[PDB]
Amino acid sequence: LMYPKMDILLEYASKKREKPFIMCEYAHAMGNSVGNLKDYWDVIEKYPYLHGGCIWDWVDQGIRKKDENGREFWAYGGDFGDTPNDGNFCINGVVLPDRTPEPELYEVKKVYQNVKIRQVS
Amino acid sequence: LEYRLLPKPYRFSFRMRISEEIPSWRVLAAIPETLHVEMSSEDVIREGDTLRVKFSLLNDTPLSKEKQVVLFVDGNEYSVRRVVIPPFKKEELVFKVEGLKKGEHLIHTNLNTRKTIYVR
Ligand SMILES: [Mg+2]
Repeated sequence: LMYPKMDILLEYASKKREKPFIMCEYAHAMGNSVGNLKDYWDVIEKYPYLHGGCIWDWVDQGIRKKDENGREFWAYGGDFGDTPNDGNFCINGVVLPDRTPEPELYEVKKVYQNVKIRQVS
Repeated sequence: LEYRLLPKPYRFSFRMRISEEIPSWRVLAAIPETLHVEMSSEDVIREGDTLRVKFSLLNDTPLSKEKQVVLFVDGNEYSVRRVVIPPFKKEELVFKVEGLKKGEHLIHTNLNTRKTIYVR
């Protein structure tokens, strides 16, 4: 499934299932985003038949262009007199076009890490 | 009735000093004053069922705490418990929520603990 809410995951884990549950796209990273990423994985690690998924997506499809003054900016839909266009809906990354990390990539690293540490005392 | 110590938990503290002069009663030694808290439940349940919300409260500090744990559902005050945690002690609570209809529901406290709960 694509961008399922939590209730869906928990519903799928609530009865015996022959097939494992995978999220081919989840946590849409458009602009300043990727909220409640730990809340997904708390569930995936707890309940049966949930085996992860893939974040949408890696890189922002922003073309390099120069303005009137000659200062560089990232271009998106409607910045080439192209009509009809769907604006900045092609800017969905965790990294900028040049692969410069957006803060949200630091959260992905934390939540994906493979060591878990608990405080006994 | 309103002048009788009925048998419930009770805490009580005071400062003592042995010195040649009388120190200012308004001044005291600083100490940490916060509790550690964890909330936990079934992230989901079936319409009609009962939601069980568990709360662990650790007191690492050198004084007795006396706290009023309030449970909110969808912003409205649903229930409250009175606790007395002695120093170097954890206390566990269970609340029972009843009557949640289909759809997502906000469970939060007055101790900075929050959680979305789905109702199939
Ligand atoms: Mg972004």
